[PDB]
Amino acid sequence: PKGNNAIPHVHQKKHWNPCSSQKGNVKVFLNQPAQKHRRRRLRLLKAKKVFPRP
Amino acid sequence: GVDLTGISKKSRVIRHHTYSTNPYIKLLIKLYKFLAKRTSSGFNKVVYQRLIKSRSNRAPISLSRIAVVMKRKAVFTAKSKAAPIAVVVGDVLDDVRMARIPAMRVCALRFSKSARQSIVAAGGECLTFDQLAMIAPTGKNTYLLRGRKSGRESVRHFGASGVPGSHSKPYATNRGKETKRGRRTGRSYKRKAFRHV
Amino acid sequence: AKSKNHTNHNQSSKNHRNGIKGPVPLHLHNSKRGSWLPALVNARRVRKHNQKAALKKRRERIAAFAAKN
Amino acid sequence: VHSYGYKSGTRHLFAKKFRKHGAPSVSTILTNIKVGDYVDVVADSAVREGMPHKYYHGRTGIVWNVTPRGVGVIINKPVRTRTLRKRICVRFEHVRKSRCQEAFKAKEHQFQAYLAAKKAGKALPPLKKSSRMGGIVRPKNVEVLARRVADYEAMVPY
Amino acid sequence: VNYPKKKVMHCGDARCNAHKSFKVVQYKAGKARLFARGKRRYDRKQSGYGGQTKPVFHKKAKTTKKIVLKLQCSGCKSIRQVVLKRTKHFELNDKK
RNA sequence: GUACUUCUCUCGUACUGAAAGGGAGAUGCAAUAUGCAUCUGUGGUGUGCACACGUCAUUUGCCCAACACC
RNA sequence: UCGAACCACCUAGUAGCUGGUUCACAUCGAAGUUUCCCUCAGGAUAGCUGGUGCUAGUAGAAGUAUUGUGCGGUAAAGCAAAUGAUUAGAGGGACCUAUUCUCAAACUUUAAAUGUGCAAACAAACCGUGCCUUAGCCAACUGCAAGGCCGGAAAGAAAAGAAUUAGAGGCACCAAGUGGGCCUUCUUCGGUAAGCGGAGCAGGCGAUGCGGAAUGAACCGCUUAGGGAUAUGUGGCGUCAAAACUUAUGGGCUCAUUCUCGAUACGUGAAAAGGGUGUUGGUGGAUA
RNA sequence: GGCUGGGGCGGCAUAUCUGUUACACGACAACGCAGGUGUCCUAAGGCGAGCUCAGUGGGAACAGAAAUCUCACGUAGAACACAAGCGUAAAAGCUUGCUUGAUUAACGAUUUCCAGUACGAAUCGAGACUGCGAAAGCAAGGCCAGCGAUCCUUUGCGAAGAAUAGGAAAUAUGAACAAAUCAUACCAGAGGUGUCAGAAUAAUUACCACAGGGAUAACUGGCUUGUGGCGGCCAAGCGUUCAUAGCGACGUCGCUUUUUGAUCCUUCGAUGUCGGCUCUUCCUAACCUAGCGCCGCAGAAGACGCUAAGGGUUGGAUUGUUCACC
RNA sequence: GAGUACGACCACACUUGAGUGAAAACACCAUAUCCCGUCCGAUUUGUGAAGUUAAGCACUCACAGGCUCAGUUAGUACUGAGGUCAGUGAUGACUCGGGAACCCUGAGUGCCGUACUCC
Repeated sequence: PKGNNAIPHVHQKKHWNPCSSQKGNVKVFLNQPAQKHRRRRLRLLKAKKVFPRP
Repeated sequence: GVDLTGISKKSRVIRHHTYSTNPYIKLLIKLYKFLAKRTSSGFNKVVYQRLIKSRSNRAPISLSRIAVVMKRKAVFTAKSKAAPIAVVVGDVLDDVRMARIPAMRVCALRFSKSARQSIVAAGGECLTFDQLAMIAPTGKNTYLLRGRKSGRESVRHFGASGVPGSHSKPYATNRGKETKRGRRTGRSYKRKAFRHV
Repeated sequence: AKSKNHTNHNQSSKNHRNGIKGPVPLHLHNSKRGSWLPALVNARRVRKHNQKAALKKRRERIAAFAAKN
Repeated sequence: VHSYGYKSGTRHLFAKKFRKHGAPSVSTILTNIKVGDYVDVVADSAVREGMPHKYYHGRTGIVWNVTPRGVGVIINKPVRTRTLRKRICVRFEHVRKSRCQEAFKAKEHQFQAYLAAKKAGKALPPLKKSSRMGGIVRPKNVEVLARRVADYEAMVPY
Repeated sequence: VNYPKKKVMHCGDARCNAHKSFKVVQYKAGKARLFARGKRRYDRKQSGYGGQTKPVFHKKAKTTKKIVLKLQCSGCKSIRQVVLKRTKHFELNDKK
């Protein structure tokens, strides 16, 4: 490879991109906050049912 | 056509303007672009030269670099006449390695919070460039400083590692990776540690 | 196809296009590591004693100044 | 040069002149070399070990290291865009103190000896003038240039 | 090449620390041992299916071998290994 | 989305050896197989902005950055 | 559909290979070479180039002189000098002696032109019964080596032809394209030669037109922001076709009947040996 | 595998050393020229001392061109392991004596090739113990070509003894501890890649395929003209005689592009690639036809030459033939 | 004016054939117990000093060979720069400049230090 740049070790060889051919092991967190508002809503409801137990 | 080999090779790059989007820097150059023009003083047009240099070329000096340096000048000055001002166009930082700094009246573009307290707590001032135009409009009896630019890790990587007599830090994320040929003397060879030039 | 060509043609025109930079001055790099050693040792054994004497002069010029005023 | 060896190009550069053959004379053993001194590197062929390379023969530089049988010299070798400053190690049989610096260091002495001579005069020798300036010429003999009939039969010998 | 059976060289130890007459013996030695780390690896790679997994060397250009001498210090006990040029016939032979 | 939060985590402040391991200031006195004292300080030398006191661009002072020799 | 069917999929298979790769203007501007590679249609690497720069705008300047001082074995010359070829007669069949004709990329005594190394006053050099320091040298010792210190002077480099400069020196980071070249004066090797093959020092085309040689990549002149004037270069002034409306009040020479006398260098892009009481000159000898 | 005046076969120009090409620094190409290398040497290494070599000439029983002795001359005309160059004469050669500097050499620097990387080889050093020499000094191989990465295998060095503690000084690891094995590590060497900066490698395709190439062959055309063809000049000789009626050797100067080469400029997303038949036209180096000169031209027939391309130039056997033969 | 010892440059010093050499040196020389070395006291090594300038050495000489320097060869050969120069070519002259070599002629035939010594 050309120049003084560092020796790239990126491990992307396995099929990951879901190319029209394949599926590919991609995990995306776009649902992070919606599950943040959900874990809270479910701590409150259990707090509302468990009452008055800590 | 007139013959001028080049003519593209005596010409050099200067860049009067600034590459900074900071609105305050654009005021400070407004001041010195004015008063490096009309002032007839060496100091006052160096800080205008220096005020447009992008962050890389303005390297912070620590405190205790200002102190040590200015304690070297303060010895041979007449005991009657003392008014040196540390004038720095970069950032001034706080040195944990030194305590008990005298009172130096430093001037700078920006002070480390711990660096500014560590001045005034020891009795000095900190005065930024809109003041210093009032105190030293000729730059008179200032003391101008720069930074320390040669210890950066970017300057350390420059140059090839495997060239003889070049001590340079190669790019690797895993340091234990590249030790093993052309570094060790045992197998293929060791790059010569020193080379006459 | 005969690929084995060799020419010097354009070279000294390129070598002078940034010019041939003249040598580095004598004073710039001395770095005597060559070198004939028993003379090199006896050079540092002095070059230490020139530091003491010169760093002493740094002190005698601190007193003599504050002495003057 | 077919083989690109160490001393590949030289049956002449390294040959001794006609009837100058011999081993190195005493006068070149009794010369002494101080560091910093300018020197010619001219390889003597009657001493095998210690020769400089084919390129350095005929160059001049500043001696720097001095070892019991050796010297070392700093010579300018122009390479692609730049002049590297090369350090070579030679047996001093191949080394002669250069006269290059000489006429200059003589111009410096003949200035100072000139200057101490004006200090309290004694006057000074007169300043020589140009030969290119004017004059009347008083010819003692004058001849004619012509192309002679006889000049042509001299140019067709035989 | 005729070479002496006994050579006075130097001995390096503080116990040697002078020229001592040695005993000359040629180095043709190594016997490859199982359980050497590289052999334990070549058996785990070689085992199973697949062909020869490691390159085997055929084209042989050289007719000689460098000659290593094991020289055993007589009064001091260490051995040294001295290397000599390439020769097709090497023989240890007294004075000729 | 913005606003808020920590012990931690991580890149740094220190590096070196295969490893077990070890691990950095200055000055003075001084030579003690961990010497002793002091702590407002560039380890030294050559070159080197600005500043300061001079002079007819430049002497000396300190020299920032930086280059080179130690 | 057969020297391995058909269908869907792995599959947008891989390609150092061919084709394509959409706005403008401005500032700059190349390379076909080096080294390594199962390398030769490709790459990495230095170079060329752009961008960002840093550094105290004459510093460590130079594709050039002059002076001083070094280096050299090509052109020439020599064989009456060595080595190697080599013709003839003479002198004392071979020999011996002195000559003689003729030669050399792998011969040489001698030896250019063009070149090449260094030096030519500010971190330097020069000077001193200066001083300090040494585990350097020596039979010395205040000699020589070295690092300094302190004084001295400094046409800041005279005179002698006795330099010049569109001479800001120096350092660095990042990166593209190129790594098929071709032509020419001169030198030059293989070939009978080549619009052939291969190099050296340079200049060009490549990438660039414009004026000129009718035409031509490279020749000649010239080097291009958009326009006007005056003047010119190479080349031209009978018409084509701007300029002698066919200039002079200039001297000679030339007649050529079917590829048709001759008339743009480079361009054998056409001619030789040999001939001629065609004509026009000259040199030598001779009779009058 | 590769380079390659297409590829193949051959070669080695693939790693390499001396002379030359090479153009008086250095650098410089070809499948340019003339040769080498993969080894060999305990002496052919190291050193001190003595000597002088190749050859020539005079003389000496056998004994001669040539044996051994002796004298004189002897600038190297000899020798130095080998290719070549260079260098050397009280030596660098020869003889002889004693020897192991052909070991170790703290990671010193530098040259050569060059990217100023490595390898190879080499130069200058500093330390140890030495060798020869009265000594100064000389020697870390035989000057300069004679050679080798990562990984893997393999051998050598890290003797014993001591330390109240890891230090100035004891080699480390097996990671919960400790022993003895075993394995590994750090240092220096060896086993080797000759395609020599280092893959593990046989064929055939006319049943063939693909990506491209006019970067590269098989046609034409272009340059060239050795070869083929055609002609001139000179005049030794032939022609009983007489160089030139007609020829014309030894030489020498050209032309043509109807031969074959040489080259590889155009065309490989395609210029239909032998011969005959048919048909037209052009060239002239003229076979017949027109006119003429000359002859070793008496006539007849013909030789040689000049102007001249308007006209003409056949029927068949065999052969695919062009060519060739009847 | 010389000699010897050490020498520097290394023929203006060498080579050949002659001639002459004061003193002191140098040497030839006489010898072989001792040290030492060989076939041979030739070389060499140790002892010494009867004899000779015969030889070496020093010097002079030769229409001598060589060698040194300068002439000449010759502004010829060659060569850097130039041409829309001549020539079919081969090559050549020209313009701004550098500029040789042998034969050939003449002239020269060592010089310079330290130390000790001879008239």
